[PDB]
Amino acid sequence: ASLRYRRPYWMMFLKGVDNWKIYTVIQQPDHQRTEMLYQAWLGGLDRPYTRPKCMANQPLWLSKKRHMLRKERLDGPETPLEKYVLEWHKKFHSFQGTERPTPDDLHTALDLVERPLDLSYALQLLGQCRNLNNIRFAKETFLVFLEACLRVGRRDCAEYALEHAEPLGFWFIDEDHRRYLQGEQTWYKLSPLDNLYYPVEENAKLNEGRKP
Amino acid sequence: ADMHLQVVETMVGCGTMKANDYFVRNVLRQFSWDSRFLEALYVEYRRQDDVDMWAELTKRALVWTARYNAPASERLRRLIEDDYDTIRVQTRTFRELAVFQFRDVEERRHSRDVVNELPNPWYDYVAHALPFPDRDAGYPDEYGDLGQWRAPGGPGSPVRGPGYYAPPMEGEHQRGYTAEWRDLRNPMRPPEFPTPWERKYRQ
Amino acid sequence: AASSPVPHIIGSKHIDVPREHRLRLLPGMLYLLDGDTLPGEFTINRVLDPTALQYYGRLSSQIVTVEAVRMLVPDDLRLLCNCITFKGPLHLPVAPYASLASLRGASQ
Amino acid sequence: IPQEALHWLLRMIVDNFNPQHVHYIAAMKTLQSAGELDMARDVWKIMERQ
Amino acid sequence: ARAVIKRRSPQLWGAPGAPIIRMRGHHVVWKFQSYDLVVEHTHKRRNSDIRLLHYLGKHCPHPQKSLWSPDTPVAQDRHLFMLTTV
Amino acid sequence: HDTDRHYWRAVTDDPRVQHLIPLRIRFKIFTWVTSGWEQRMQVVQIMAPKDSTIAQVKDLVIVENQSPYLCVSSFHLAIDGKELDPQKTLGEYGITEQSQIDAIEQNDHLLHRDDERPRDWTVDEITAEDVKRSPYKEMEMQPLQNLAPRYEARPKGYFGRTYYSGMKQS
Amino acid sequence: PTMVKFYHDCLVRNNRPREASSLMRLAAERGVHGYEDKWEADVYKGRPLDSEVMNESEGQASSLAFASLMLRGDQRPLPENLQALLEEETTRNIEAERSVPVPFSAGLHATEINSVFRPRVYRQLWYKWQHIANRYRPTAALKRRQLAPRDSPTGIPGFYRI
Amino acid sequence: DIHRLRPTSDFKASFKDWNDLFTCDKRQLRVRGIPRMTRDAIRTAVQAFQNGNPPERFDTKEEWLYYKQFKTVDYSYRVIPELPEKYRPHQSGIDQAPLPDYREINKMPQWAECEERRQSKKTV
Amino acid sequence: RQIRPYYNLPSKSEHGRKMTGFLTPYRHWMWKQNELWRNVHEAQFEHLRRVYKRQWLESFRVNADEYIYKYNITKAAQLAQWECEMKEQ
Amino acid sequence: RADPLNGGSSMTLGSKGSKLSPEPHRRRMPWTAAKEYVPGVVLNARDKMVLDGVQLLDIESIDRASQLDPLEVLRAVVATREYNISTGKNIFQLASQATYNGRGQRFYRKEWQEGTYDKYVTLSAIDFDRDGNKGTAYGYITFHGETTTRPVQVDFADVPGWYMDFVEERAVPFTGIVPPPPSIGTDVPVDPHSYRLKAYPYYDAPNPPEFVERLLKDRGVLPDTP
Amino acid sequence: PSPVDECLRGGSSLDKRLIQEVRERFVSFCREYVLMDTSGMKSTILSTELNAGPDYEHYDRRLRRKRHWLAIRHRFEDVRYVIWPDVVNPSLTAGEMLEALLWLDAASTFCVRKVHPSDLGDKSEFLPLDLQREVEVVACHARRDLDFFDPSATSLEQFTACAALCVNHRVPFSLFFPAQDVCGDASVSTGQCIVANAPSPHTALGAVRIMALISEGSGSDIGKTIMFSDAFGAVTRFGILRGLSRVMSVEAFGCKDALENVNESELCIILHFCAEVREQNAAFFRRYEASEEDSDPQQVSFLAKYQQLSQIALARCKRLLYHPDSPRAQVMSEDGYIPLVELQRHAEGTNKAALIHYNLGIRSAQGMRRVALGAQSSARLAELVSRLEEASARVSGNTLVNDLVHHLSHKAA
RNA sequence: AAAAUUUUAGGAAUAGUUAAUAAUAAUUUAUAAUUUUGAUUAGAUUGUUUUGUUAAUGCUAUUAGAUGGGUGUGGAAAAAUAAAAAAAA
Ligand SMILES: [Mg+2]
Repeated sequence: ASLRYRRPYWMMFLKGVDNWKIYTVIQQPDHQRTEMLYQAWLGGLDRPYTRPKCMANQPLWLSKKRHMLRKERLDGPETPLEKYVLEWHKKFHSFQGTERPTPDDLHTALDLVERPLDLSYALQLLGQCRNLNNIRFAKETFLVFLEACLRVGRRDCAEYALEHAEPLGFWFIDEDHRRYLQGEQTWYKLSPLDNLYYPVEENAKLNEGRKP
Repeated sequence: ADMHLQVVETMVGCGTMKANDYFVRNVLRQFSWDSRFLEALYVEYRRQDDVDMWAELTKRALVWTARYNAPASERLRRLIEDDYDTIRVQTRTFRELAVFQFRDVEERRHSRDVVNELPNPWYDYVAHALPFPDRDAGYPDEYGDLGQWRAPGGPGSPVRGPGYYAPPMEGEHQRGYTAEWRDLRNPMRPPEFPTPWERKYRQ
Repeated sequence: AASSPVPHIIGSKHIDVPREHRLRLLPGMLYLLDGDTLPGEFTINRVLDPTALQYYGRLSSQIVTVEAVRMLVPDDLRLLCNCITFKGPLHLPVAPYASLASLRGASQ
Repeated sequence: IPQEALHWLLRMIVDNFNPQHVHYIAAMKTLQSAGELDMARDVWKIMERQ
Repeated sequence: ARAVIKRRSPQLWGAPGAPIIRMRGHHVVWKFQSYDLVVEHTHKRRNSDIRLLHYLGKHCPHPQKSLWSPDTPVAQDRHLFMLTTV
Repeated sequence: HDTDRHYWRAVTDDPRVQHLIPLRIRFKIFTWVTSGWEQRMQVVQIMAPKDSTIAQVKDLVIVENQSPYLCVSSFHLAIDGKELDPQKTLGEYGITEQSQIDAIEQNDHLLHRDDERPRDWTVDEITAEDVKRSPYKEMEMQPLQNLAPRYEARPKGYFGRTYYSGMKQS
Repeated sequence: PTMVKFYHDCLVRNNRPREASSLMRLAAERGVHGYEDKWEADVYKGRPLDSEVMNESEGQASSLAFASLMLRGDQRPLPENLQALLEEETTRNIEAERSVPVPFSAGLHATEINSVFRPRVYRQLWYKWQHIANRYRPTAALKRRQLAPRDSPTGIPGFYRI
Repeated sequence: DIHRLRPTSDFKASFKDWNDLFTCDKRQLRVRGIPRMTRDAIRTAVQAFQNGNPPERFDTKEEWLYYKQFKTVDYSYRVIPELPEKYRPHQSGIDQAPLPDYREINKMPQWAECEERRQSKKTV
Repeated sequence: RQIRPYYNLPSKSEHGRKMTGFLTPYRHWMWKQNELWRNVHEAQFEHLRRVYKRQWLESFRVNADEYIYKYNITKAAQLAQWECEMKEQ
Repeated sequence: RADPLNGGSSMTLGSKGSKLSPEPHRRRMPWTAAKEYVPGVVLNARDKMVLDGVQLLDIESIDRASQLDPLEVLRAVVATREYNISTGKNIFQLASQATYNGRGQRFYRKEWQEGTYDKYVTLSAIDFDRDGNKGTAYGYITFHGETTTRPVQVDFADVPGWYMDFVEERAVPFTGIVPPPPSIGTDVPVDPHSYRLKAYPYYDAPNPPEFVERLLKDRGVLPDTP
Repeated sequence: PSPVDECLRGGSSLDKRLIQEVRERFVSFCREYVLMDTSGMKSTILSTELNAGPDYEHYDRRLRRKRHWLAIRHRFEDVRYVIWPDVVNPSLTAGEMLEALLWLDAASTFCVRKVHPSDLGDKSEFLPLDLQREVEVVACHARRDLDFFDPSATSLEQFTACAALCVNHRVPFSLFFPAQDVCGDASVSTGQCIVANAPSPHTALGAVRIMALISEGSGSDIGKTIMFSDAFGAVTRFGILRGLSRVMSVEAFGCKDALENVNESELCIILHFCAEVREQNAAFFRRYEASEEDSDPQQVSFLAKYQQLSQIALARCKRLLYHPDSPRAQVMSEDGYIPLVELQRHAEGTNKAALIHYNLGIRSAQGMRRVALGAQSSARLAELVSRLEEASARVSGNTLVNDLVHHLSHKAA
C-alpha cells in the first residue's frame, strides 16, 4: 500500500500537502501558467516565478519571505503590553525558529498589565509556555501571576489556579498565597521596603503605623 | 586469544578464583574469544560458596555469549546440562527440544519396528546423476526421411544430412555421410561403437 | 598508553613543523602534553554544547576526568585541533613501563 | 561439504576439460584442510588415471 | 513493484523468484484434465521459449482400473490405480 | 577486471622471477624486567633483490616490519659500527645472508613515511587492496571464503521425460 | 485558434503568466473557437507594466524601489535596509533553481518535448484556406487493415512515417 | 462474515442446526442454493474450526469501503486523490487575496468593555 | 497471510485501516506454539534436503568414475587409430 | 545472510519469517532496518473530547476582537494540558519538569519492564526545539544489566507512553557529563542479591496456566461450553 | 549572414553604442562558433561534391562549420579596426576588448584545417589568424589604465590569458604593464615579466598554468628566467626568488590532496618546473638543503615550499603509477558542477536518506576521468624523476624510474 | 556479444554517415562506409522440419514473442490491467 510507484520519487514520505496530484502535471503548459499566476496571487515576488520541479511545498527561502512580509493581525498597539506581544511573535514565533522563551520573559509580559484586555494577551502567552514551548516555570512565577491579576481586579481567575496548579505549571505556590485566595488569610505578602500588608484595603486594618 | 586462554585455564586449574576478573579485564571486551574460555570459567564458577553466585555467574556468561557474538559450544552446554538439578539453568532453546523429542521418539520407534527396516530404492540412493545416459538407446538418427527438406536441421536438431541423396561432399564429410554417421533405420546392424567396444559385440 | 610504552604519544612540546608544511604533515598526528598550553595561530572555540560533550562520558568516568574540550580553527580554516584537558589521576592502573608513567599529571 | 572439492574436479573431466596441476593441488590441499585424506588419495588416483 | 499490480496473481520478492516445484494443469475440461509436476520460477515466464526449468513428470488425477490383477494377486490389488511418473 | 591476461598460461616466465637475498636486520630494543630496562635485539627479515641499494633495503625494512614500535624514527643501517652509504649496492659491500646489519635509531626525530607503493608490487601490476601481508609470508593456495559455489541451473537441451537426442547441437 | 494555441505556449515557455492570462482572457471575449470556456481573472489588475517599472527605477522614494514587489494586501514591506537585503536573497535563490538542469529533458522545455510539426499535406490531406499552420493528423485516424485487407496494398505510402 | 462478497450471515436459514452445518460438503452447499464464494468461505470456516482454528478474524468491510472511494486501479489500499480542473482560487473567479478589515478586528470585545466599566466603577 | 483477529489493537483512524497488527500476549504464546509445531516439520525437511544432496553427489562420484575409466580406454584406442591413419597418409 | 530464522529452511515462506534479515533488504532503503517499533496510531491520536466546551485560539490571531475572557483562557490552557497528557507522558514532557532536564534519570516504556523484558535508558542529553513536546533525546541503553558504551538516539522519543521515577542521586548537572551506568557483568562485580537476571539466553518463560486453558479451549481439547 | 553585416551597412561608426553593439555581436558570433555542437558534423573528402558544394541534406554536417569559419575571417577583416583601432577617450574598455580578442583567439585556434577540392577560395584561409596588432592595442589600453590585474581568481585567469596572448602572438608582455616598472632595464623577456608580476594562485591548476607559461614563454631563455643564485650558492636576484615562492603558494600546494585534480599531462609540467628550478640553481640547493642553516626568512620559505611541491608531485606520480584507474586516482574539474548536490538542495527531503536521481547523479560530475599513465606520460616522468635527483645519485637504485620502465615494458608487451 | 537464412510483373543510388584516436562528453586525421553477388526508401509483413496434401528434399498454412519521452523508481520498465503462479501464522 505504498505510493513508491504511483508518484515521483521526490514525493517519498510526502504528507500534508493540499493535493499531490497537482505537482505531477505542473510541467504541462496550461498548469505551468496556473502555477505562475498562483505565485503572483500569493505575492512577495517581483518577477514571474515557478516552484522547482522536485518540490511540492513552497521552498524554504520563499515561505520565509512570505512569513516576514505578512502583516500582523494586531495593528496600532496602544498599550506597551501589546507592543510586547508583537515582540513576542517576531522573536518566539518566527518561521522555523529554534530559540525557546524564558520564564523571565514571561515575567516581563506579566508586569505590563494595565487593562483587563492585557490579561487575555498575557495568559495566552502563559499557555504557549506550558503547552507549546513546554517550559518549567520559575519559583516566583505564581507571585508575578497573582499580582498581575490584581491590577485588573480579577480575583476569580487567580483562585482558579489554586484548585489545579499542576496543569497550569505552578510547581511552587507558598502557603500565604493559598490562605489569601481561599479566605483563610486576608493578605498575601508583606512589603520589605514599606512594612505593610498588600493589598492596601487590608493595610488600613492591619498595620496602623508606617515602618521602614 | 589462545595466549590468554592458557592463562585463564591456569588460573582456573590452580583454584585461585580470579580467572573471571582476568577474563573481564583483558579478554572480554577487546578480543574475539571463543566459547571454550567459559569451559574453563564454569569450573571457576562451580567452586563458589553459594549456589546463587554460581547461577548468576553462569547466566551472566550466557549473556556474554549473546552480546559479544561468541556462540556457546556443545561442550559448554553439556557442562551446564549436568548440573540442571542444582542450578536449573536452561541451556537449550525452545525449538531444539521440540525437534529433539519428536525426532528421538520416531527414531527409536523406527529402530524397534521390524517392518520398516527394509531398504527403499526411492529413498536410499540416487541411481544416476550424469547428464548423459550410460548406454546407447539407438537415438539419434542423423539422417532425414520422407517429406523432410531441412537436413541438417541446424539449431537443436541432430540431423546432419539428407536422408537419401545429397550434393557432392569432400573430405571427412564424404566419409561421414556414406559410412560413419548414425543410422538407426539399419535392420541388420546397429550404429557401431568406438574401438575396442565393437570387437566383443560382433555376434 | 597506560599499559604499554607507545613511542611518540607523549612529547615535551608541540611539534614544530614549518608553516608551509603545516597542513601536509599534521592531520592524523596525535600527541599528549603536560598542562593546558595551546598552539599559536589558532582560534579557540570551547565546546560547551551538552549534546557534544556527552560522548566523553565513558572517557571521563572510567578514565581521567575531562575538564575542557576545545576546537582550534586556524586563520586559513583548514586544520582543526581537538584539545581535551584531562585532570589526573587515572582510574586505570598504570604500568611503570607504560608511556603515561613518563607524565607528571598522570602519575601524580 | 568437502566432498564437493572432489565433485568439481570430476565434473571438470565429464565436461571434457583437462585438469591442470593447480586443480589437483587445490583439491588435495582443500581435502587435507578438512581432514579427508582418502578423498585426497582419490584425487591422486584421478590424476594418475588421466 | 509495478504501478498497477496484477490483481489476480500476486507473488513475493519479485521476478523471477526462487525455483518451485508445481503441479500445472491444462486448459481442458476436467474429464481429460491431467497435471504436470514441473520445476519453474515463482513468476511464470511467459516471454521465453523456455517456460520451465525441469519437467519432473505427469500425474493423472483420474483413477484407472487395475489391468494387472491376475498377474500376481497381492493384498489390495483390485482397487483403482493412480498413475504418476516421478 | 582487466588484469592484462586473457588466456591460460600454467607456467611462470622470466619477468616475474626475482633473485632475492634473505637479509635479516637487527634493532636495539628495550624490554621491562623486574629490575628495569634491559637491552635486547629484535630481528626483521626481508627479501631484498641482489641489485638493490641500501636505501632500498631501508625502505624494504620500513614497508615490511608491520610493527608499530620498531620503525618509529629515522634510523641508519650499519655493519660493525661503520655506517653504510645508502647510494651503494649490496655487492659493493659484499653483504651476504650471514652479514650482521644493525639499525641505529635517532629517537628525537619522527619518521614521516608515505606508503604509496603496495606491499606486493611486481612487474605484472596485480596487487590486492586488502593484502595485509608481504607476499613472501602468505601461503600459495588457501580456501576461498569470499566466493560462493554455484551449480548449473539452466539446462541446454534436455528438459524432461525422454532423452531422445538431448539437443546436443543446440 | 491555431495562433492562440502557439502563442499561449510561447509565453508560458518564456515565463510570462501576465501575457498568457491576458491572451486567454482575450480569446474568450472575442469568441475564438475552443477558448470560450478558458477565462482567467486578472491578478495583475493593480500592478503596473514591467517596462514602466524599469525606467522609473532609473530615475515616493521608498515606493520607488519596491514598486515591482507584489503584495497580497494583507502584507506590508520591511524597512528599506531590511527589504533590500531580502530582495537580493530572492534573486540569488531564483537563479540557483533555474541553473540546475532537469536530467531527462535534453535541455528542452516541456513545451518542446514531443512537438514534431509537419503541415497538413503530410497525412492524406490537401490545401484548405482556413488551416494556416495545420499539424498533421495522428496515425490513429487511418488504421491499416480497415482500408485494405490482409496481403493487399493500401494507398497510403507516407502516412505512418513521422 | 468478514467479506462483502461473501455474505455468510445471509444463509442462517439454510441449515437446521450445528451438525447439519458441520456435516455438509460443498456439493450439498451447492444444491442448497449458495453462491460459489459464499459456500467456499463456509466450507473453509468449517474446516478451520475442525482443525482447531475458531473464526477469529477482523471484519474488513468498512476499511475496504473507505479505500473504495479513491481511484486505485488494483484496490491496493493506497490513497489516490482526484484532481479537478480548477485547483487554484484565481481561476475560480476570485481576483486577489482577501484583505482583512484591520479596524473591525482591532475593536475591543464586549467582555472587555464590561470589565473596563467595572474597573471604572470600582476604582473611584 | 498474516491473520488479523478481532482482539488485536484497534486503530481508531478514519484515514486508514481500522485494525493494527499489535497482538495480545496470548496470541504471542499460541503463535510460538504453532511456530514450534512447524519447526519440527521444517527440521525434517532440511534433514532430507541435505541427505538428498549428499546422495546425488555420491552417485555423481561413482558414475563419473566409471565414465572416466571407459572414456580413457576409448580415447586411447581412438588416438592409436588416428596415429596409424596419419602414418598411412 | 547474517541472521536467518532457523537457518535456511524453505518448506514454506512463513518458515523464513516476516522479515528475512535484521539488515535492510535493499541498500537504497535504510528505513527498512529491523527495529522495535511503537503503536503510534493509538498513542499520537489524543482524545479530542476533552476540548469540548473549550474555545481554543490560533497563534496568529492576536487581534483584539478574537480575545477571550481570562477565566476562559485559563480553562483553555488546562484543557490543552489535559489533552496533551490524555494518552501518555512524553520524554520531553517528563524531562522538562525535572531537575537538570532529567539528565541521568532512567526513562522506560510501559512494556519494557513486564514479562521477562528488562530495559531502560539512562538519559544523557536532550535538545529541545521550539515546540517543547518534540526534539531529540540521547541516553545509554541498559538491557538486562548490560549497557552501551556510547549514548544512542532514543527512538520514538516524541511518542507518548514513557515513564520515569526521579532519584536525586542520579541527577547530573549541566557542568558535568552524565556517566554511563555500569555493566553488571563487566564493570561492577556480579551480585545475586543486588541484581538477579529475569531472563538469559536459551531461556524461555514457563507456560501460564490461563494461556494453556485458553489454547486448549480454542483447539477443542477442553470442553468449552456456555 | 551574420548580424554584424547589418551593423556595417553604412551607419555612423563613430557612435559609441554602435561600436559596443558591433563588439558584442562579434563576441556572440565567435562564442557560438567555439561552443558549436560538433557531434554529427563530419568533414571527409567526397568525390561527388567536386563541381558543387555539399548536398542539401548534408549542409549542417559538412558545410556549416566551414562557412562559419570563413564568415569569421571575412568579418575579422572588416571589424578589427573598429573594436581595436590603431594606437595614435576610447569607446571600449580594455576588458571587453580583451574578451573579444580572447574569443577571437579561441575561434582561431579551432579553425577548419581540412581543405577540400570543392573549395574555390585559397587554402591559406584555412590557417589560424595572426592577432599581433590586436594584442599590442589591448596591451596599450591595459597599460593605460591602472589596476587591470587584481589578486582575484578571475583576474588570475585574465593574467594567464594575457600572458598566453603575448606568448602565442610574439608580443612582449612588458607592454601590458606600465613602463616605470620596466624602466631601468635594457631588455626583459615574457617569462621574466610573468615571474615578476604573477599573483598568488588559490588553486593548483592556476599554478600549473603559470608554471607552463614560464617554461613556454622562454624556450632557450629558460636559464635566464629562473636563475636567482650564483655559482657558489649565494642568492643573486631576490625578485625571482619572491616570484617563485609565491608561485608555489600554500593556498595551492598546502594540502596533502592538493594534486587530486592533476592529470598525467599537468604532472609532467609540475615535474619539469621542479627539475628546471633544481637544475638552474643546483649550487644553491645542494648547499642549503643538506646541512645548512640560513638567516634569510625568504629562503627557508622557498625551500619549504619547494620540498612540499616536490614531495606532493612524487606522491601524485606514485598515485597514478601504483593505482591505475583507481577511485582515489580519479580527477575532477576545479569548481566542478556535481549536479547531485544541486538536485538534493532544490528538492524537498522528507527522508534525507532517500536521494533523488541517485543512479544518475552518482555517476556524473563535471569532467571526471579515471587516470592512468600512458606511454608518453611514463617515458617523460621517468626522465623527470631522475632529473629531480643529483648527478652523483645512482639512477639504477631509484625504485620509481625502474617501476616506470617496467610499467612501460609491461603495458607495451 | 558473433555466424546464418525474407518477398516484390515493368530494378538505382544511400547516409546525424566508416575507420583511427592521449577523444567518458571526438573543435583533429583519412584516397572513409552501403550497393548491380541487388542497397536505402515505398508496398506486403511477428517469425516457427509443429498445418494440409502427395509416391515425392514438391506445393501450401501458422496466433511463441517483443515494443528509446507515464514515474530514473527498481536488481531488471515488462507498470494503468490477466480464472491462481496461493502472495512472508
Ligand atoms: Mg589524427
